[PDB]
Amino acid sequence: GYKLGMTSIWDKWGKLHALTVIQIDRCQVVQVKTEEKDGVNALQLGVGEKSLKRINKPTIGHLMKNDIPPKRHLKEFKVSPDCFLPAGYMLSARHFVPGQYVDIQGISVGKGFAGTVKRWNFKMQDATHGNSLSHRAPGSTGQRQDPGRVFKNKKMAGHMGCEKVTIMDLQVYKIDVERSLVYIRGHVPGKPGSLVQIRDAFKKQVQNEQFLNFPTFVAGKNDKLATVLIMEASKSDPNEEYIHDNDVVD
Amino acid sequence: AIRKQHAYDALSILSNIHSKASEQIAQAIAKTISVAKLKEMDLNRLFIHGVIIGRKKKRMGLRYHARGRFGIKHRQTSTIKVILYEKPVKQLYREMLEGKTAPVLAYAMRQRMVSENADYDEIRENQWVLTSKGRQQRKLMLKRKVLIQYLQFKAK
Amino acid sequence: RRDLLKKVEIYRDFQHEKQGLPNFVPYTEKETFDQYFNPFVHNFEDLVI
Amino acid sequence: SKFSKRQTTPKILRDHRFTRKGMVIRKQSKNYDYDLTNLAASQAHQSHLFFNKEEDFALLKKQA
Amino acid sequence: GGLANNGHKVYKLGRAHSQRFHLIRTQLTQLVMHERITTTKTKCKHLKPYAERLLLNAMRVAKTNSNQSRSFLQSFLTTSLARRKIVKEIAARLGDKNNNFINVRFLSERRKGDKAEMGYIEIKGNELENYEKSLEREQIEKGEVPDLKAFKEKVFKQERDFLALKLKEAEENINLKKLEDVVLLEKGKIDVAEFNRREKAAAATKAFFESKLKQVEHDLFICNKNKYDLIKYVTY
Amino acid sequence: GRALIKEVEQREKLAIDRQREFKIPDFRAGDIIQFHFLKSISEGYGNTVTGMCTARYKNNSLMAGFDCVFRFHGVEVFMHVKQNSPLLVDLKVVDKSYGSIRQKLNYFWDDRTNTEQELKKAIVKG
Amino acid sequence: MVQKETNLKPIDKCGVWSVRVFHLYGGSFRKHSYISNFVKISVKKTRPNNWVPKKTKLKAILVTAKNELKKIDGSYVKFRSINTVLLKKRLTPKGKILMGPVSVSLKRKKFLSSFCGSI
RNA sequence: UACCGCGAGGGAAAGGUGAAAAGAUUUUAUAAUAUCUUAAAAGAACCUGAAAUUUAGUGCUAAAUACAGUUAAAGCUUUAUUG
RNA sequence: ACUCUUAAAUGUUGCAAAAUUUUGGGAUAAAUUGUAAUUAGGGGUGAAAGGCUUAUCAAACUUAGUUAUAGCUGGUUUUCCAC
RNA sequence: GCAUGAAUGGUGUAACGACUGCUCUGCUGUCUCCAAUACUUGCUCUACGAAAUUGAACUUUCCGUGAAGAUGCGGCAAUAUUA
RNA sequence: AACCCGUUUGGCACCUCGAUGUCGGCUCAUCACAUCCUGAUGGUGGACAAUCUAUCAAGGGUCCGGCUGUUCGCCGGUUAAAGUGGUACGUGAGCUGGGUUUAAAACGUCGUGAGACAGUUUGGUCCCUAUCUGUUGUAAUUACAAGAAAAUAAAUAAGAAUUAACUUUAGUACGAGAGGACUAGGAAAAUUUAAUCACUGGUUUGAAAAUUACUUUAAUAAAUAAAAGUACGGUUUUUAAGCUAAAUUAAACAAGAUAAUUGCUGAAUUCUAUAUAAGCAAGAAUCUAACUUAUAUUAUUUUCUAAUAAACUUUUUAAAGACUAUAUUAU
Ligand SMILES: [Mg+2]
Ligand SMILES: [Mg+2]
Ligand SMILES: [Mg+2]
Ligand SMILES: [Mg+2]
Ligand SMILES: [Mg+2]
Ligand SMILES: [Mg+2]
Ligand SMILES: [Mg+2]
Ligand SMILES: [Mg+2]
Ligand SMILES: [Mg+2]
Ligand SMILES: [Mg+2]
Ligand SMILES: [Mg+2]
Ligand SMILES: [Mg+2]
Ligand SMILES: [Mg+2]
Ligand SMILES: [Mg+2]
Ligand SMILES: [Mg+2]
Ligand SMILES: [Mg+2]
Ligand SMILES: [Mg+2]
Ligand SMILES: [Mg+2]
Ligand SMILES: [Mg+2]
Ligand SMILES: [Mg+2]
Ligand SMILES: [Mg+2]
Ligand SMILES: [Mg+2]
Ligand SMILES: [Mg+2]
Ligand SMILES: [Mg+2]
Ligand SMILES: [Mg+2]
Ligand SMILES: [Mg+2]
Ligand SMILES: [Mg+2]
Ligand SMILES: [Mg+2]
Ligand SMILES: [Mg+2]
Ligand SMILES: [Mg+2]
Ligand SMILES: [Mg+2]
Ligand SMILES: [Mg+2]
Ligand SMILES: [Mg+2]
Ligand SMILES: [Mg+2]
Ligand SMILES: [Mg+2]
Ligand SMILES: [Mg+2]
Ligand SMILES: [Mg+2]
Ligand SMILES: [Mg+2]
Ligand SMILES: [Mg+2]
Ligand SMILES: [Mg+2]
Ligand SMILES: [Mg+2]
Ligand SMILES: [Mg+2]
Ligand SMILES: [Mg+2]
Ligand SMILES: [Mg+2]
Ligand SMILES: [Mg+2]
Ligand SMILES: [Mg+2]
Ligand SMILES: [Mg+2]
Ligand SMILES: [Mg+2]
Ligand SMILES: [Mg+2]
Ligand SMILES: [Mg+2]
Ligand SMILES: [Mg+2]
Ligand SMILES: [Mg+2]
Ligand SMILES: [Mg+2]
Ligand SMILES: [Mg+2]
Ligand SMILES: [Mg+2]
Ligand SMILES: [Mg+2]
Ligand SMILES: [Mg+2]
Ligand SMILES: [Mg+2]
Ligand SMILES: [Mg+2]
Ligand SMILES: [Mg+2]
Ligand SMILES: [Mg+2]
Ligand SMILES: [Mg+2]
Ligand SMILES: [Mg+2]
Ligand SMILES: [Mg+2]
Repeated sequence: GYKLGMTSIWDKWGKLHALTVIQIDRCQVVQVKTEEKDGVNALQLGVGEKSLKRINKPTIGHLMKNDIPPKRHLKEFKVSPDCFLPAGYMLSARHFVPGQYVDIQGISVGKGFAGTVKRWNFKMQDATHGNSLSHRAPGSTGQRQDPGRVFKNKKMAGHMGCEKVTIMDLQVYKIDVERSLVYIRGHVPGKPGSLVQIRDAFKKQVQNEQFLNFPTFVAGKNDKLATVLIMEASKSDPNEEYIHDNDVVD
Repeated sequence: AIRKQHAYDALSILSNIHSKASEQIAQAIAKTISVAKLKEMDLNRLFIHGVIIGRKKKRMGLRYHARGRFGIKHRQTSTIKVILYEKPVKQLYREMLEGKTAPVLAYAMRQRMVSENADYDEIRENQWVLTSKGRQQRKLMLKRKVLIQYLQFKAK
Repeated sequence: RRDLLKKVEIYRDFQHEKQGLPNFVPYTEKETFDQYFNPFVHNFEDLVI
Repeated sequence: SKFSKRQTTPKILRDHRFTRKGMVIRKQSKNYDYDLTNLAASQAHQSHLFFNKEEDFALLKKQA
Repeated sequence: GGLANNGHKVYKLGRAHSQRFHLIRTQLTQLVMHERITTTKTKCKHLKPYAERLLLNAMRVAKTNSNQSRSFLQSFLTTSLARRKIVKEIAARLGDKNNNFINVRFLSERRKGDKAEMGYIEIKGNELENYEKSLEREQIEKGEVPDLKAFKEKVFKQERDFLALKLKEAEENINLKKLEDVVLLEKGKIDVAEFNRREKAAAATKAFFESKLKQVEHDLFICNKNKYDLIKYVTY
Repeated sequence: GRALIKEVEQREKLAIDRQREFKIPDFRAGDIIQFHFLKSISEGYGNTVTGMCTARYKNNSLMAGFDCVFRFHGVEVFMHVKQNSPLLVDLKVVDKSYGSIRQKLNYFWDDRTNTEQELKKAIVKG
Repeated sequence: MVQKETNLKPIDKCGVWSVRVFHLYGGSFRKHSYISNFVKISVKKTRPNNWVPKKTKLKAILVTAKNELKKIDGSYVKFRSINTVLLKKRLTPKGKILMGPVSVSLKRKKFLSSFCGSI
């Protein structure tokens, strides 16, 4: 997907839920990979657009087998042989349903040569007590003769950002289809126009068992499908979940 | 940076440094080229052998400091000897027919080809000196013609 | 050392993949001790009740 | 930095050749079988330039 | 296209607010008197937006004397000449234009002292911008200058006429060799196994000269392609 | 991009405003304002308060809001409303202002202590 | 937001006028104490001859705040002063009268019904 | 002597063309080098012109190892191989 | 203003061999200051601190006795053969 | 009163203090807790161009070792090369 | 009484006397286990609860404040607990300099006297641009497999926040009663950490409104109106976009192997014994596998390739950024 931006919406019970927007831009399979020949059971996919004057020749033949247009990124996903898909198959937001908890990969924003405080939330030294040129400095890096050297994975300045990360346990709030979007109840790594690589949560198959259909959503014949769709609100009101009376000091 | 290069190519390689030191050199190669004309040579065949450098003189002074101290600052000059050699015409074409012509020799050949409005026929003849890709054929065509003969022996 | 250890090869199976060399025969058999505790192995005329 | 970020274990215990399954001696043998008949237009004439087992090993054995 | 400040780019130039807006007003009063300035690349590229707005509020004044625009006109210009200059001398020269009044073009050389980039603003219908374009015209027509676009069109056209007669000599040689080799010689005295290699290899010659005849014609359309046309995609 | 995000925020505003039990009037700073703000939807208990609107934010969009100042049980207080929220149930104007005034006042919380009579009376200039 | 050494202004009618904090409940480390959290209190200013004399070590709940008291919809509420309720054993304030309003963001049903009204 | 110091006073650096100036003509977007003077340019702070320092040219040249070397074996090499 | 320099930061091969910036003391008086001149080495002068006496002060600077003395430190230049 | 004490002056004292010690109100980024901004400095290109220092140098971790705390010896190991 | 350790008070006087060091505090850490809490278990003069003792165990965690120059220590208040120690009693080429060891001065005591003190008191100056190692980050050049454009696995390592009120089981078991559980679960909050900027709050030399003094554009034709500069952006106030935390969202259980420890059958030791010698089973906040991120060590797949695959230089722009690199773009 391609992130776009953010919103926030009031739920039934009045709560303001932050929302993050994602737009799948022609997500489409390119290649199936089987364990026998290719060493692993997995797919890759392709999303986006690329003008015909920046394309490379072998990319064409890599795509032109399965008769699909050019793309802008290509990434893999390990899967099981039970849940393969064809080649050229296009994937939709219907692959997810709101209610299940979702993992994300992506690249974070970039700050630059981040100082010492900013990068690990160090504490400052005391300004205005005769302090001489060490207000934000780190201070001691190490000890004397024994060890006699600075250790590794030590805290210092450096490039903070553009780091590949994951964020587990994120909900899907609603869907649009005619405008192929997905809305997530939380934050994601990266300023918009940045790729994002989402999947079901390893960390919990229990909660999302209801909201899960393998290998993906078949349409079913002669049935009316919804273009827009939300989840059910909580069964309880946040304004009414009170503190217990005996939760008191003495 | 300027070694084993054609002389007029050095100046092209050298204007892109954007310095005083660059321009001081090109005044020397442009001298040596002027001597070669005077000595009746073929400037189209004039590669470079060595640019030699050496100190000449140092003029001292003082650079003051805090608390009555002082240092010694030296402005200084240098020397520039240049050497060139014209390859024989035969050795110049032992290279081209393998595909290692200097670009400057082609920049002239391209610029010549336009002043007099040339024709298509003159280009297919002189394509083995005229672009990189055309000069990659010749390194490849030449590798094929020897191999045809290598197989003519390997049968026996 | 490295030049030497570059010339060593190990396998888990009972084979090597090289060709033109022999292979150890594995020993899969297991001794049947059946002649000691079974009349059905012996001939009845050698035995006695 | 690479120099400073390293790990000082012996290579013998980092080595990629050794796996849970086995030791990776040379490589996989690859059957370079190509359908030389169902070719494209601009590669029909130069079909002889393509690898074919049954021809090449005939030649080495012929020359040898 | 900067996310920070409303999509716009900003140049600090080592100058604060008031110390910068004095630089604007001086260069702009100079950008109407002389209507051409040579500066660095960033001072030449920090001032384009201010000037592109400066002339609208002069063109508007010519059509419709507007208090809102003349107030913009007093602020950025200091003198009275420059105020009366552009309303009457410049704005009459342009003739109902809104979009773009001003050029910025860079330079290949750098200064001798600082070795800095350089570049010049010019109001778009300046005299020097016209005089310099007459010289290029005249020299290309009559003088020491190549006129490449004739030399290019010449060469693809000598080529195009040259490929065809090699195609003509191919269809002939295919036919004469085919009819000879298919009729007379299938009677015997040959190997008919290689008969495939006769036509199969000869037709490739046709395809060659025919596939190259695409490139040349595509190299001619592209030389005679108008701005207001589409993009012409090509086989491969 | 972002424009796609707005057109969703616009349709959803229209989906609410055309569905609310009441409508939005044209009020300004300096104008008095009533509203029944709720505590919960499971139980529709709330409070009705008369107050002097000090500011409006994002009028004609989805995060539209405003500010008021009023005196509740004899205690001066400030509150910041999301206009298109569901917890509002009523919104009404008592007294109108008149004349040239600033869009966002803020000198009723800061730099001042107030009485009842200054909060129940609009800004009026001749 | 409340920290050590905040001067407070109670609303319970026990004759006390101004009062200070010196400890915060709810864990090992607290650097701040938000609404509906407990504190300890020394007494600094009183009506004279009051049965709640100076320098008495008491407990209390704090009720109001001058910072933005958030609500779930996005709206928020904000008072001109901080207010507290001085306590005997548990939620059993000294003065039977309470004298003023409360913010709903403290979430205690029985404790709210005692008051006039809550925003 | 220069330079320093308010003052008494202190206190350096720095030689060489050629037998003879014959002190360098002519060509050249400007020859240290051809030509001319001379025994030779020794070319003006110019006899001879070491070392430290430093540039280029041709050879073999790395990819783990170290008071920077020694002893031994194998390999490649400029007609410089004497590496 | 002028004069002195309490407090902090800066600076420390600095703008400066004791300053910059901010702040602060006295400011008709035992005041501040210009010009020219006097007092001179165990003496001068000193609202006294062992301070000042041309960046040098538990006894100046320059020259001289003087190549001061040192049971002390640091150093003592080419080779081979014997004990 | 270990070892106070009367012109080495004892006791007390309004006013004055860039003096030393304690407390209060007000005030506030000193602190909880640190964030954003402007210029300078800095980083890149370009012209010019210092300083103390320095046995040589192709300059690795750990434990052990030992003129007693090892980059250099020993022992298992690390590093494609450099900026 | 037999051994160990090397944190105290000391003995010796081997290294350093040819520019440095002392306790304490701020910032920053790392290690041991002889463990303060959490977790497992045996024993008990162990009914339950609370507690005492011993063993296994280092995963993560371990307070603010008043007086003192102060580690310590007393005190007030709390917490699941407020651990013992090593690292030139860690950390001054990373900060401070309050104490103590210079010069001024004073009291007391000793001393004829100069002056002195393991007594007190006020005051009180050392500096540094980082060559190499080491480290946090960033690239360049090159190599591998024919050459090249892309996507992955494998392997090793690193990393991972602790606690639990309150509540359900249950006022049940236990108990004269008072009181009050093991087990199996849910879970607010505090501290810490990561991603993010739709809302809120702060910021704004970017945009704007109002406005004082002097001057000016430019005016000895007037009048009205506009505009500019200087005064901390002149001052006060509002605010777009971004960054930001005071803001938002959220931080697994289980499975396998084992440590102290529990058990089945059954000999040696003719046993209704013994968890072991054949043999069959259990056992933790740990370790592993899994999960996350990185990586010139090896390998796989896809596709293209010289009558034409590719890559590099330059321009524009950036959501990327010291430089570069990556991204984007033109012919
Ligand atoms: Mg950035
Ligand atoms: Mg923080
Ligand atoms: Mg601090
Ligand atoms: Mg300092
Ligand atoms: Mg500072
Ligand atoms: Mg050590
Ligand atoms: Mg070490
Ligand atoms: Mg020098
Ligand atoms: Mg600058
Ligand atoms: Mg200003
Ligand atoms: Mg509006
Ligand atoms: Mg506000
Ligand atoms: Mg002669
Ligand atoms: Mg001669
Ligand atoms: Mg000489
Ligand atoms: Mg003064
Ligand atoms: Mg005063
Ligand atoms: Mg006075
Ligand atoms: Mg004295
Ligand atoms: Mg003096
Ligand atoms: Mg004397
Ligand atoms: Mg004598
Ligand atoms: Mg003597
Ligand atoms: Mg006495
Ligand atoms: Mg006395
Ligand atoms: Mg007496
Ligand atoms: Mg006295
Ligand atoms: Mg007295
Ligand atoms: Mg007295
Ligand atoms: Mg007195
Ligand atoms: Mg005083
Ligand atoms: Mg006292
Ligand atoms: Mg924080
Ligand atoms: Mg090395
Ligand atoms: Mg050691
Ligand atoms: Mg040895
Ligand atoms: Mg070693
Ligand atoms: Mg000794
Ligand atoms: Mg020592
Ligand atoms: Mg000595
Ligand atoms: Mg030394
Ligand atoms: Mg233990
Ligand atoms: Mg620990
Ligand atoms: Mg763990
Ligand atoms: Mg105090
Ligand atoms: Mg104190
Ligand atoms: Mg305590
Ligand atoms: Mg020490
Ligand atoms: Mg220490
Ligand atoms: Mg140190
Ligand atoms: Mg006496
Ligand atoms: Mg003082
Ligand atoms: Mg360095
Ligand atoms: Mg080193
Ligand atoms: Mg963060
Ligand atoms: Mg935001
Ligand atoms: Mg705001
Ligand atoms: Mg402002
Ligand atoms: Mg103004
Ligand atoms: Mg001024
Ligand atoms: Mg903002
Ligand atoms: Mg188990
Ligand atoms: Mg038995
Ligand atoms: Mg038993």
